[PDB]
Amino acid sequence: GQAPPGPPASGPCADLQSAINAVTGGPIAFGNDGASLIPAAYEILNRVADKLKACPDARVTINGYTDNTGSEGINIPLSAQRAKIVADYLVARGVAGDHIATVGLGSVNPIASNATPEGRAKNRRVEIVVN
Repeated sequence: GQAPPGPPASGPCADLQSAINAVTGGPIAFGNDGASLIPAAYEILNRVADKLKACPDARVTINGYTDNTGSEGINIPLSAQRAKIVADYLVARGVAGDHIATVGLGSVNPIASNATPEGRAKNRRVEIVVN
């Protein structure tokens, strides 16, 4: 396997966000059972957790998003849950879940056409930003 990161000397990260967005290449898409992320996302997420381990002084915010198709009062708890799924998975990689924040915004800002299930699938995403 891989060995734990060597001891730092200077600052660990100037801005871990640049490492996270580079690894993710985008937001986290969901699908399959719906309450699960895409199989390819886990692969990317494992790579994200790696960076978190490489930067234990960093806190991450996992904000969940969904489309405005369902009820907003229902969308919010959902978005938060999907966000938690990601947070949980990171913990399983050794990442401190206490330094991981989960936010559910429901349907606040769509990015794709709701007229299509395809675009709707983009409106429902999870994003990881460094706090």
